[PDB]
Amino acid sequence: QRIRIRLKSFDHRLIDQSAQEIVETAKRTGAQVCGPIPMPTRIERFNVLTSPHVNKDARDQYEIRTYKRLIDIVQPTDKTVDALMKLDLAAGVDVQIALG
Amino acid sequence: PRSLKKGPFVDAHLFAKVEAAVASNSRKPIKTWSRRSMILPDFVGLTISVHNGRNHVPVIVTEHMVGHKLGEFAPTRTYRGHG
Amino acid sequence: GQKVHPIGIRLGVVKRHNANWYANPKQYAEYLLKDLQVREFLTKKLKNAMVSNILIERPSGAAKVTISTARPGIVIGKKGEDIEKLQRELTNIMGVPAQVSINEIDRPDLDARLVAEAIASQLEKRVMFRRAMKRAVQNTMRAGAKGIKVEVSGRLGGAEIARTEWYREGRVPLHTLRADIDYATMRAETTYGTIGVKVWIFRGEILGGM
Amino acid sequence: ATNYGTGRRKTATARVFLSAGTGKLVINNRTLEQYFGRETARMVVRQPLELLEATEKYDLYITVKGGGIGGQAGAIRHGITRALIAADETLKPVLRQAGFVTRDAREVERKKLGLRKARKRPQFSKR
Amino acid sequence: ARIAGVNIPDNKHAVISLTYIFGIGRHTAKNILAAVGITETTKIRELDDAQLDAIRAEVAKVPTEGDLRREISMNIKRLMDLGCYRGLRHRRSLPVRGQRTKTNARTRKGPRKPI
Amino acid sequence: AKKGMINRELKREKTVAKYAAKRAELKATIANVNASDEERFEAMLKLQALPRNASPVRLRNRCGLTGRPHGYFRKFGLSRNKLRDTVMQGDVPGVVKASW
Amino acid sequence: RRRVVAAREILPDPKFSSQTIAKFMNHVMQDGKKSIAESIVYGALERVQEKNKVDPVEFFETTLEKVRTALAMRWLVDAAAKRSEKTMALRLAGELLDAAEGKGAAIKKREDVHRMA
RNA sequence: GGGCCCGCACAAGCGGUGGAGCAUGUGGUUUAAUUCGAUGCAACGCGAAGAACCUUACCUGGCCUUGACAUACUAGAAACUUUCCAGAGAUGGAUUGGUGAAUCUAGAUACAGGUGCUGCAUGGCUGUCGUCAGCUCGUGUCGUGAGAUGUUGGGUUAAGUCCCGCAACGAGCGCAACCCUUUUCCUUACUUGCCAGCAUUUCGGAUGGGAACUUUAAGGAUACUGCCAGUGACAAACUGGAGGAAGGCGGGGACGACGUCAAGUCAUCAUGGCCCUUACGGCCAGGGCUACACACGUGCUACAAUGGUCGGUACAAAGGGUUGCUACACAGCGAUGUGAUGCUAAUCUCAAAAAGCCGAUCGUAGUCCGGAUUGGAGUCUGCAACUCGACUCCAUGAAGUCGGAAUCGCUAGUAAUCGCGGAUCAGAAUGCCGCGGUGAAUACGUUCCCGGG
RNA sequence: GUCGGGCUCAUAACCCGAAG
RNA sequence: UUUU
Ligand SMILES: [Mg+2]
Ligand SMILES: [Mg+2]
Ligand SMILES: [Mg+2]
Ligand SMILES: [Mg+2]
Ligand SMILES: [Mg+2]
Ligand SMILES: [Mg+2]
Ligand SMILES: [Mg+2]
Ligand SMILES: [Mg+2]
Ligand SMILES: [Mg+2]
Ligand SMILES: [Mg+2]
Ligand SMILES: [Mg+2]
Ligand SMILES: [Mg+2]
Ligand SMILES: [Mg+2]
Ligand SMILES: [Mg+2]
Ligand SMILES: [Mg+2]
Ligand SMILES: [Mg+2]
Ligand SMILES: [Mg+2]
Ligand SMILES: [Mg+2]
Ligand SMILES: [Mg+2]
Ligand SMILES: [Mg+2]
Ligand SMILES: [Mg+2]
Ligand SMILES: [Mg+2]
Ligand SMILES: [Mg+2]
Ligand SMILES: [Mg+2]
Repeated sequence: QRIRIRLKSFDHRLIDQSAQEIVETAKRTGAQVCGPIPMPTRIERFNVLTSPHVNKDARDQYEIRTYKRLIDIVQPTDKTVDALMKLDLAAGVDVQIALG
Repeated sequence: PRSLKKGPFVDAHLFAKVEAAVASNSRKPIKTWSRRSMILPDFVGLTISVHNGRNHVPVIVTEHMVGHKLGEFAPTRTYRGHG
Repeated sequence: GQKVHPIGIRLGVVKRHNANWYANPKQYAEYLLKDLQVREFLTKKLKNAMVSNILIERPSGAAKVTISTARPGIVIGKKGEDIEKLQRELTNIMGVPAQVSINEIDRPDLDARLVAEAIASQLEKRVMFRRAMKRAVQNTMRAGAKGIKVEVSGRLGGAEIARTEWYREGRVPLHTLRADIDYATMRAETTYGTIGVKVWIFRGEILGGM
Repeated sequence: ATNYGTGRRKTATARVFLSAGTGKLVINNRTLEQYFGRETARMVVRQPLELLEATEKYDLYITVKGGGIGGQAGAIRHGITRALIAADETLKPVLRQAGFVTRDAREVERKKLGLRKARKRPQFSKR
Repeated sequence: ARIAGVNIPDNKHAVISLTYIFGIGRHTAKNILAAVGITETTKIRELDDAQLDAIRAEVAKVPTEGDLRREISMNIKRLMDLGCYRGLRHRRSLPVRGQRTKTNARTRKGPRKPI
Repeated sequence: AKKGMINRELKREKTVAKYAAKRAELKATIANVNASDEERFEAMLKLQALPRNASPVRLRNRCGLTGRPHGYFRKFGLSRNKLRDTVMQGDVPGVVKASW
Repeated sequence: RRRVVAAREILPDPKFSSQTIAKFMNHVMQDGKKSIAESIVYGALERVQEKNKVDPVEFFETTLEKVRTALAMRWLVDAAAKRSEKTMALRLAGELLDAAEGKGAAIKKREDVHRMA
């Protein structure tokens, strides 16, 4: 079969190293990686009034970004699904492993 | 206006009171805070005292007041002039 | 006036966040409000100790909290009754098996939280504010900091009109974003009201970014 | 004999493929007059090939996306000169003097917090 | 050229000139001209005196100047006499559809008054 | 906010959660077509005969910590005053000050 | 401002390669509707081309110094509108042929200055 | 009280406000109440990123009393879950199952509760001068000494920026730089995005395929007066030109020194003091915050021909979607309704961009301009649109023909003009915060007006 | 003269408009 | 030109 791995995170320094630590770990136990494709980033923004009572033009502008990376493993062996599922990954990364 | 596929809206306690009064041909006014119920063709004849914020104003239902809301016949704000 | 907060202005520059987890936009609020409770409970459950930072992570539907205290012996007690009962308390709030890690602070005179807490606990025993300020400034510059500022505000000395008094030793470059700077605020509950302590500690620049 | 150029103007791209042939053009599977109803966008598109006096020695296959009429016309012009100086670098001085080599980097300036539109502030009043 | 007791302009397209009758808009004029079978760009000047009769027949089927004016002026009287909120707002000549009166009601109230 | 307002909100959403299933199935019976018209009229009667506080239209979003009814953000569950404080000190994951 | 500044240069119009023509149609444009402006001026020029055959870029700059530059080009764009002739491309191409033969609307408008000169 | 310098401060230009109608905040007045706060610049589309009930603080009536909520005490009962009657509801009564921790009930003392007062008792947070260029220290020197010098003087700069003279020599915080985004290129990455070259085509990148190009998004390179000429004090800096995508700070943001105004906020929160405690606390239904002789601030729409209407036909960016967004089909003039498909999204969808281009018509009229106000008939959200919602259809068709004295914004992808999206939110934007399309005119200068050094 | 608007941190002079 |  095939494996698609989707990674979502608020930190891209973290998502990069999670992706490039999954890719080489797969490359060791076989071959056929299809690269960490970068999907476009979601950016949502907020305006927050910084004064307790009345000052409209005095606001702090905040931002949060969601990063998404895509990895495909096309023809995996019988020792790669375990070498993947036997892997601990640091906090702040959501990993979705799907077959179709 | 309310959608015609839902029908007219009348409160349930007010409808019970009206139907109870119509069967005994009573003349006592019906006191109510409803003010948002529609005037049904059955109400015609009765005397209803509707709240207006501070008092209950008496209203005599006429054959032309059918289809309005009760609170249309009890104004809430007081005004005479400015000079 | 109206300076920016020294920590939040450099949160993707030279400072990490104190919370490290991901959540779908419909689960974000529950998580946020569940760990704000953990902080607001731990800050008083460990008041006699010298806690300075609390880090919250959620690895794989779990909960990990690192408490960086200056005296772990009290937050642990005998080996097997404080870290083992705290965890049974942090699950009733997080709703998930919690874990508690300890990060002992060496040199607890270079984190602004502990300096501010000490100055406040002195001010709440009727010590002259200038004595306490000068003592702290002198005692942090020996530990190796490249600069420290202290600020105290509000009805000083039991007076009737409030004023602010600050003291500095060294460099404290606040407009340099690659300069790492610790910052803290604390409240002193005196017989006459509230007194506010602010501490800036400068420990050098950061070269390399993130 | 197929050279390639790319030209940005504001948010347009203009992939341009230049080759030898008679003088024929297509923009997005559409002749030049079918594409630009603005009659002065056509004479922005046709500027570099008529500067060198050639106008008839090259086939042009163009695609473009993003931006508006003027944006896409200037993008196509930029791409055409970049596909031209790829064939013969000798032409780069001349095409520089007419100002076709420079990328116009002017963009729309963001709106600002507390202003009407990026430089326009609300109406002031005393007393 | 004279329909519904009104003199309508003669050097004008028919769909434009038929709207000079009180009670006929543009949609109603389109409906009338289509039902009778006349194009909208025809001037009233270019109409035979035998088409104007079918136009008058079709116009008679909808309410026009006097009938409609009286129809409008009777509903307002009924409202004012029944004594609901709208009748009261009509007696006092103030907005009946919920607008603000602290400012901006000068179309119901008219020219301003000094003090 | 006062301490009676927060208990009023708790009261209201408790009652909303109690009457969720019944109100939903009455709403479904009403919007049906293959049922009797007397069916879909008695359903209307029983629907508007519930307590007023069983309707989610009477719920007002308040700050999770203090209880402020204004300046609410759905993504966070806090109002602007506490949002500024908890963001600027680093306790909200992913959020930074925004510059275009 | 308070120190010094320079002026801005204009790309000459793409059809007749003139700079004065570009500067003239920049005074006629409003709200950034340059299609309308170039339609108007190009129509005026291709009108005066078919009547009294003469090169347009030459006739235009010949009639400009009859009225003189910015303030000259303002009187033309003004007095051509307050005319009630037809579409603007035709009551602009009307004041040009008027002012060439010494008319009174924009040509003899500046004469009022020569009296008070 | 004098002198110099700077900034859309004036001057030059372009477009507005003051005039009309409507939206919105304020004052006043009215009211049972029209809840409270913000008053030159720096209050007046401000707290409020959204008052039908709720919100809600206000008014009228009906109700409770250790309480809606906490802690410590005693006695009884698993919490929990059905059916009904009265009542506007709060609230009382009756019924059905269920069998030491949690969990309700009853009683009782300390107490709880207070958006009640003081921002002139305060913490925290903010405005303002103002992104203005200043505020200091250690030595070494002068004045018995408090102190001075440094930091003042000639130029230059966005700048206490730099050079030069100088009893000063250095150093710190401010300025700049480090951070974000845009403009050129390079490397890794090749799907859900791409289609140059092959074939296949039901003409649809659609499908074999391809990894070029666009793009997506992570890391690098590049600009420094480096090169040429002059000006300039052996100077700093300035003027020109060659390359280069770009040239002298390339464009924009974030970042707001020491301090001023007893500036704003006890109604976000915390807090010293004072005050209420069968009420200044708590729970309900209805009303009010939407009133209307009037005055002001901020906006929107127009007064038309560079335009209105009708038919045809092009070109975006950025955002949102599972209690949600909906291809498509049918019904209706339409708002919408029913069915039914895809989508947890570079995949499906909002979604049509609009101004533009080509054609016809209107021919300067209070009009085929303008859309206020009113009558009639509907749709949707919601327990409910009377007071007091938004939208659709038919009819009606005000004022208004460019606005007195005066006054405002703007120095370039800016002003002007044209559409698109979101936060709040069941519903309710002409406000607020963003996104792209088209795309100008002007700057001789510093006497004058305003603020600052 | 009065009432409204303008200039002023405020006020008057002054300016604009209106009613009589 | 009156007052701070
Ligand atoms: Mg724009
Ligand atoms: Mg942009
Ligand atoms: Mg004014
Ligand atoms: Mg008519
Ligand atoms: Mg409180
Ligand atoms: Mg609500
Ligand atoms: Mg400027
Ligand atoms: Mg001026
Ligand atoms: Mg108060
Ligand atoms: Mg504003
Ligand atoms: Mg008791
Ligand atoms: Mg104060
Ligand atoms: Mg304060
Ligand atoms: Mg310096
Ligand atoms: Mg800086
Ligand atoms: Mg004060
Ligand atoms: Mg006050
Ligand atoms: Mg207090
Ligand atoms: Mg109420
Ligand atoms: Mg209000
Ligand atoms: Mg019209
Ligand atoms: Mg008139
Ligand atoms: Mg001055
Ligand atoms: Mg200076």
